Amino acid sequence: GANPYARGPNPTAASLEASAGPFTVRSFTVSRPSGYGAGTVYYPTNAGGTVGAIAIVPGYTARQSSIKWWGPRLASHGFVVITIDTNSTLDQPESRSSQQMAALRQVASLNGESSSPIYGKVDTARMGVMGWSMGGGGSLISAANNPSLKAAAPQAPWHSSTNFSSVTVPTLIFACENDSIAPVASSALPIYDSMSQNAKQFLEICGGSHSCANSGNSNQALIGKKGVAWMKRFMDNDTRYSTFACENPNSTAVCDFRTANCS
Repeated sequence: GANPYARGPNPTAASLEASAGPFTVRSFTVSRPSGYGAGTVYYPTNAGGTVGAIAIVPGYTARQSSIKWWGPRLASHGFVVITIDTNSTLDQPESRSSQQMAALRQVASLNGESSSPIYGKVDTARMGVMGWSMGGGGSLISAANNPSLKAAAPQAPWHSSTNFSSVTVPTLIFACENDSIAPVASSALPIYDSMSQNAKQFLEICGGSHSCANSGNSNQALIGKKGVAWMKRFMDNDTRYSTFACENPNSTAVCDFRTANCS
């Protein structure tokens, strides 16, 4: 019958393009980070049920600031979101993936800690991974190693290998057309093309620098719609979001769009 994981009102373009979803958001600093440098947890105060958890990792040299805007944007649509700082700003993708999974583990721990603001708010069986550049490569390694993850949505990803043919997790890749750090043609697009077994999507922002999906970007309506739609469709099995998740947004800001096995 009814999808037990469906949360919130039926979506519209307007509701997904808005700065905030329907739920009220609060946040806290993780008091004793377990396996990573630091974290901020964003959560809805008024979802009508337990929600999935998403862990988000920055790029090389970067901090939570670069990725922070996802915390409220996703949590306001019914997710617990942890943004991390890595143990070192100079950690590489494999380390970033371990730390991302350690952050998801700690959100699972906090869900069982009666003093935590997220006590009983998380469905620890439903998790997703996001991140920028080496933190995006780390997200893809997390998905490859942990195929029970329900969705991945890295941005301007990079890894030392572009072969993610093992990934069976639904994966949306955000890319930035004018990326000079991890050029689309040598990084994000090969990574996308490698993935044969999954629902997948490629969305490249016109004229975007390497930071085109970071906090402060000028395309939050489109990028936030797609990220929330992908996570709703695949972490919540919420087919109300199937068309938003799978469609070509046919948008001025989109300079490359691909998708496969999307429903």
